[PDB]
Amino acid sequence: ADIKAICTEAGLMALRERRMKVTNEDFKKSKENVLYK
Amino acid sequence: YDRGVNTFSPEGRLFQVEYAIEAIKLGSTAIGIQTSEGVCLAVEKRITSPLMEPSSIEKIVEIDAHIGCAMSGLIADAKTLIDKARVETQNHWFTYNETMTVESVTQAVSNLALQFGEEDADPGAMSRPFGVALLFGGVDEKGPQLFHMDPSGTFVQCDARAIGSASEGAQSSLQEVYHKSMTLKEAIKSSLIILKQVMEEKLNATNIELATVQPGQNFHMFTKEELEEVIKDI
Amino acid sequence: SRRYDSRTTIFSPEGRLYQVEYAMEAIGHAGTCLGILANDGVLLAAERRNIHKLLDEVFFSEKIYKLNEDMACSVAGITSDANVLTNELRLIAIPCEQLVTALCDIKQAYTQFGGKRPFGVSLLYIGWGFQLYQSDPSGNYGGWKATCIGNNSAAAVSMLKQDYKEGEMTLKSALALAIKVLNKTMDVSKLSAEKVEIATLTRENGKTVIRVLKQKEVEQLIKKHEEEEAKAEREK
Amino acid sequence: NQYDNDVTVWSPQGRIHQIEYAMEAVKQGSATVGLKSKTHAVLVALKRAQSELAAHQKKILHVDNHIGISIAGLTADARLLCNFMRQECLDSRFVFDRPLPVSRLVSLIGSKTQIPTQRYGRRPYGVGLLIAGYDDMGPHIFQTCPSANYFDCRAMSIGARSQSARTYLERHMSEFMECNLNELVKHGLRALRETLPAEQDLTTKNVSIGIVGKDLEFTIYDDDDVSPFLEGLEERP
Amino acid sequence: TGYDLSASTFSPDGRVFQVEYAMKAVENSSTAIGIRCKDGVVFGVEKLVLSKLYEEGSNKRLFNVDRHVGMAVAGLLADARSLADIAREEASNFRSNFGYNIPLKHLADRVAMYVHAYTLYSAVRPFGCSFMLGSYSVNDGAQLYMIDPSGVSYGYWGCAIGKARQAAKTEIEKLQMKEMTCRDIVKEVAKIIYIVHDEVKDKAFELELSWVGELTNGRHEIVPKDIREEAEKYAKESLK
Amino acid sequence: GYSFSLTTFSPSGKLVQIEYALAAVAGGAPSVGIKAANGVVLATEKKQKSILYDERSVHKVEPITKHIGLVYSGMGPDYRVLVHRARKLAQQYYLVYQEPIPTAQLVQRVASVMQEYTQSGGVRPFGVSLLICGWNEGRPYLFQSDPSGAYFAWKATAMGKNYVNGKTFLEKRYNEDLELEDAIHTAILTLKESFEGQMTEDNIEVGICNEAGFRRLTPTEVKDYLAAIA
Amino acid sequence: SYDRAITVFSPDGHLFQVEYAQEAVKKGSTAVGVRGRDIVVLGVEKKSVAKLQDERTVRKICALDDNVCMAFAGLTADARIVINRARVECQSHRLTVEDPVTVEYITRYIASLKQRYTQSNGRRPFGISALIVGFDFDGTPRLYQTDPSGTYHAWKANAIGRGAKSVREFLEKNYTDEAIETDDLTIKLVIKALLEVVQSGGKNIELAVMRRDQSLKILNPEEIEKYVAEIEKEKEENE
Amino acid sequence: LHSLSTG
Amino acid sequence: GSSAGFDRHITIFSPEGRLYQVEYAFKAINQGGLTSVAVRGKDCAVIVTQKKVPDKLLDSSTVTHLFKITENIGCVMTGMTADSRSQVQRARYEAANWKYKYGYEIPVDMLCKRIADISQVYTQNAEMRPLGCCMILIGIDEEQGPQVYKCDPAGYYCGFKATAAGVKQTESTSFLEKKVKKKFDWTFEQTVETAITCLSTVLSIDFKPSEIEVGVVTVENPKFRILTEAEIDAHLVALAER
Repeated sequence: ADIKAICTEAGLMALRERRMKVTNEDFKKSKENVLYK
Repeated sequence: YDRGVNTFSPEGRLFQVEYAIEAIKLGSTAIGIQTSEGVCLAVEKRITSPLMEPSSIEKIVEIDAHIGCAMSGLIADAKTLIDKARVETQNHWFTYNETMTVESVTQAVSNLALQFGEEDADPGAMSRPFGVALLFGGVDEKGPQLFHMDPSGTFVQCDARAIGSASEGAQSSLQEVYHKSMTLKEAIKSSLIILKQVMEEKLNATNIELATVQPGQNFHMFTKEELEEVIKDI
Repeated sequence: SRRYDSRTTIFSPEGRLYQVEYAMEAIGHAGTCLGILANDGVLLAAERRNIHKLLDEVFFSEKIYKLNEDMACSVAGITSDANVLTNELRLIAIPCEQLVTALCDIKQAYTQFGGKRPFGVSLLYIGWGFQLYQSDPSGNYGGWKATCIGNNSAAAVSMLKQDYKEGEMTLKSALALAIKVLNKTMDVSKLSAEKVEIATLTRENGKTVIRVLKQKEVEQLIKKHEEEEAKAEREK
Repeated sequence: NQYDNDVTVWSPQGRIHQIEYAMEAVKQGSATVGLKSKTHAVLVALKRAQSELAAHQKKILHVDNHIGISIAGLTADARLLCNFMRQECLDSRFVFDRPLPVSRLVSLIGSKTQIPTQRYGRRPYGVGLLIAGYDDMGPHIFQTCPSANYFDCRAMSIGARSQSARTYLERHMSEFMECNLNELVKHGLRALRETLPAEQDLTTKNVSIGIVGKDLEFTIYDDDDVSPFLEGLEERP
Repeated sequence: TGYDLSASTFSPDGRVFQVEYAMKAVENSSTAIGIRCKDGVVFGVEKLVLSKLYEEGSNKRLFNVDRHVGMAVAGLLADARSLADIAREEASNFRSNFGYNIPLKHLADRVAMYVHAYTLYSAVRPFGCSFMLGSYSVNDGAQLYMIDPSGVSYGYWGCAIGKARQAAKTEIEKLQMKEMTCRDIVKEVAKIIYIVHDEVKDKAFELELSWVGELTNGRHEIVPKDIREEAEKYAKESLK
Repeated sequence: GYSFSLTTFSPSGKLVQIEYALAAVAGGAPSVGIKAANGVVLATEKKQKSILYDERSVHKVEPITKHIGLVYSGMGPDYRVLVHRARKLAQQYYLVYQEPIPTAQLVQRVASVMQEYTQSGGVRPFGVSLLICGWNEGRPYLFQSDPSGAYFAWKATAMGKNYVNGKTFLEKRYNEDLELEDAIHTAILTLKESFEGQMTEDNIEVGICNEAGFRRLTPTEVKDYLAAIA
Repeated sequence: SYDRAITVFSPDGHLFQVEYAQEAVKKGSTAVGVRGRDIVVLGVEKKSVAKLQDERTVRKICALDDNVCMAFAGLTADARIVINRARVECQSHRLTVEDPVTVEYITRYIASLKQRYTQSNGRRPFGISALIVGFDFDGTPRLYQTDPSGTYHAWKANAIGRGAKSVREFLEKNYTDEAIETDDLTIKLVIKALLEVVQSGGKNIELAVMRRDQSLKILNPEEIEKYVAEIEKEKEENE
Repeated sequence: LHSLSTG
Repeated sequence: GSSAGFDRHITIFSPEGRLYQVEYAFKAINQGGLTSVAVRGKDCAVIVTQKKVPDKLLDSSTVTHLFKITENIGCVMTGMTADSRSQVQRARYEAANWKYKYGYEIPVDMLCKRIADISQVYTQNAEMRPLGCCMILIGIDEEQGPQVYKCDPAGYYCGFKATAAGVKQTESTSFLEKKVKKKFDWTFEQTVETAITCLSTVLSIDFKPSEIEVGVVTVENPKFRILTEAEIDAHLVALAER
């Protein structure tokens, strides 16, 4: 579930920047989003 | 839980004592036979892996030069009883210059059982009964003698007693094959036969322990060659 | 008696010690505490939760205590249990690992027998070479280069894992890292000096110096960090 | 089921259920009968064997030169009580150079067995005793209960199916005083027979007889020595 | 409900239910009465025989806690004997320390406090016996106190403890105890014990009689067998 | 006595019994401690439910040494026990060092005792919060020790019933330049805000610590300070 | 003093606290011990290796004496107490008998202490299982395993922890006289058994050996990497 | 101490 | 009235911060069914309590809730009789220990301070229950004069101009508050009559000189004495004639 949430949130960050290619920065923000806070 | 260790059931049973008695049925099968030629103790090692060294599975213990013990159930619990037997013995020798009676050793070990409690107890007092059953076998003024002890502290002399997981079937076979006037070799062979038909594994000179206490001679643990000599028949 | 006994020092059916886990949960709600090791010193940066405007400032430090002439410690969890553990730490005190081992032996003994609740306190030890240690209520301790306990400890540990260049740090770089991590862990977007507590242990003239940074120095560190972050923003 | 888990919990009916549960342990034990005459006090115990390849559990224990007991219930608790009573009898000899009176010994054991019945975490002694002794007051038969309450009985019987023996003792209690030792032992054996099933019978293996008298030390008779007492009595109807 | 499992727990109505259950244990036993007359105190006990096998004198509910004090118990006989030994040791300590026989008021106040010590903690249970201490001396006079499982010691002229306590008290109230002597009070105690006895219910009782008064020089002794039999005959005749 | 802890960690990592002791504290009579530039003032609502109670028989503000005093909010008997403990610890410190115990040291020892009662077997935490005022090194000291055994250094604080609004009042009415008399005025105002009815010289108790030491104000001085209010 | 029977018999006849301690052991890191001809090897899976963790302090292999060392699995804090008690008794036995302790003796003391903690009032059982290797005074290598119950056994090779079952299954198949001909082959067998459970590889293996008339030697990460490279090379030629 | 308790 | 766990079975805090066991101990005071009233005057203190003798079999000389703790200090107990005797014995022991250790008679305030300190432990430790009794001590002090101190199961204690305990504690407290509001330093006879009138009016009994016990302490003779039935009858007749 954590991995799927990481992927979904990284895709959401890519969507925020109007991108179709998910970058490593998107996944980095995803980890601090779903796992923390 | 809510119940204490020293609690009586409505039927008059000490709850923890019965629960410790139920622990023996998970232990390995031991068979002791008393005959005019001596006392034969046998036990199954129940090896759980080829890597485990059989020689480290010590389930028949030299209590003294004239007394041995075979334990079944929680072997770790039996260490305290064995140590008390081996210390209580040589204390009779220290004060009276004589070896203890097998009955006296068994009684001294029995007094340890039921010496457990929660409140109003010494800091070194135990918290639960000893979940082990002991088979003392020795030679004294009364000749060879075999005594059975259970976690309730009830020790009783037995002509041929089987404890452990297969206590029921092994006891039935002992009743079928035991007669009072038989040799020690016959006793050893019969005990090995009864063990072989109740082991989960196949009987060999490595997964069983055999010991004998004969009049005149001392306590003797059977070696691999001696075990193979009697196993080669059955 | 048996009815009212909660049986703190027992095993759960899964093999866990529920009281120890609950004490760790309690520490998870405590103030954020950071420990960073460098080549010339160690530092402890604890988030100050006693930030009320009417709280008098008389103590040398709030969560950072001095155990001996060579060691300092910081606590996260129940503050009174922390006081008990620190007093026992001073009584026991010596090499850092030996002191941590003794205190952890006491903490473990509290989780094995006695029936009392465990000490719901996690400790970060800094001492002199330079070494940083972390101890849990279970009595399980471990050495670290950079570590965090308390609130948002996981995020701080991840940030250190990503940013802590092993071996190549002085005290200045370690302090900058401490401010950078504490900025993200704490919810305050500014992180004023009055809500943090930094103490550095360094070897000077063959003696151990444990000094809590003055509020002016902490403000300077925060200003430098925010200026560096603004410089990074200049790139975007 | 909330008032029975401890010995310090009074049930709303004014009863301590743990004490009654300990008392049931005596009823689980094998039957034994203790009866006295003008000059003798004898105990007849029906030993039980767990299996036919095991010896019959001893029930009669020698406590002192003039006092001997028959146990029913937990054998380890019986051994503890017997050790306590042996120590008390020995201390009486060491102090006053006189035998401990049976009435004055049963009082000590009833006071000792009462302490566990009032303290938290303790349990009553799961053993019932039939004490036969002789002193200057004559023969004595006492019955000691796990409830720490003891009775000075003309002829008592405790254990499994012991009430049939109680009925026999009540029927023939009138002739216990004037009968000699052999008739007293035969009365005890006949009372013990009532506790057996129809097909079972008194044998040397499962009968133990403890006798104390005016000029006779307390002696325990077993399989070989029980035959001079067993052969006299006739087969029951 | 859990409010009665320990003596250290108060009920929401402020009552210790363990003590009350111990009192019910006393109320389940046979009736023992005691009457303080002009020149002494007389104790009578309706000691039932549960079987014919018990000898004449077994389960003696009349104790001698001192040479001048007698104790009549009702309830758990094991707890009764424990409290009798406690009172015996209290009197022995009083004699060994102060040098004279313990006054009945002080013995009652001490044994009652020992009893009360068992009504506060969950580590022990309240005593399940209630007992009357009776004594006589030329100086203090005839005294009779009753102590219940709670530890309440009260002086009495005529008291009764057991399952027929109320009927025994009703019969006792008819007596002019403050004027008559022990030799009549024994007969009246026998009459009351026989009256309150229930033959259709638990039957075959034995009358245990004792007294302490000036006719015994302030010594508690069992009533002599001749006087006891005369009182028994009078009690049997009073029943018509 | 029981040997097992009666205070344990809840699954949410909370010492629940300590929170309940704090709830008992928050139901006690209001208490206000204000640290002025030249001293400390401890005020409390010593209001009785009837005139039959002797107001001067028992005092909520009690001295510990010649320079240290306590005022509680919570349960009276627990505060009396902690008062005896604090006095005994002060005597031990004086006997060892031949010097009156510093306020901070006494607060630390008392808080250690209160913590011991949160971990020891068969006991409940003290249901009191202690406001401790003292004078050391020519400087005033005010501390608050909660049931958990945690001590805080307060410039001005309020405990007991309506303590949150008392704290908010103290934020808007306290400055570090306050004098002792103005501190007494502010403490009396803080009590008055949470007070119901009228404050007489007998239904409140005020004590002050300065260079001269700690002393509980007599009812006449409280009467003058109260007439200053109106 | 707290006197409560923590370990009591279940109605089934089991000591449930002992079983829970064994479960806590089963939640520990995999420790593998192999008794060779002239060497005894102990390899412990390092669970997770954080780059900020001082690997010196977190060590599951500790030398009880100059000739005895053990690797545990279970609660680290309990294991520390057991190791300290064993070291103190090793020094006491050396003082008394004037001889280094045998592996049997220290194993028996550790097991007896564990059993005492499974049968004492107010004490929960130790939640650690130990693999104690060493050399006797006659040069015989010895490997022993103790469990929280207090029962110990001698093993040719054994494994404890979460991956204990699979690693023991592998060792039952690949422990042969040929596989322990040399020290290198014994260490390779240990590393293979650990690689059966360890996922990343040689990074999560802390391996320490002990040779006859020598002290415990901790293998550096480069040595373990070289051994893993050797095993990987040997894998190809067998395909 | 005594004076403090008594007053 | 929330609960969580064993907060109603042992002296531990409830969710709202209440010790229910202590409150139940307070309710235990009314189990005896007796009410005691103590009144303090200008130079005397008086304790009065109803004595109930249900049957003539009871020796009325022994039914006394008035206990002489010391020569100069008396007390009246309300609640469980056994706990009352325990508290009385403990108070006597503490008074004797104070006299031995310090050389002078124990002050009345300090006696109940020590007793309340003893009873506070019962409300903190869970292995014992609080005593279900209330002590009212009266005594003449060297300087403060008459002193009356109620002393409750919780370890609370306070001085009183006039207090009451038992079933009718609140009604008697209201009556005594109304009497005190008139602000009269009553003489000895006035204090005795006020206490007797309080008990009688609250209970509506119209006492006889066999249904109440009166114990007084006065400055002229600072000793505790229990009034005889004739002395009580004198006050009863004086009250009746007015």
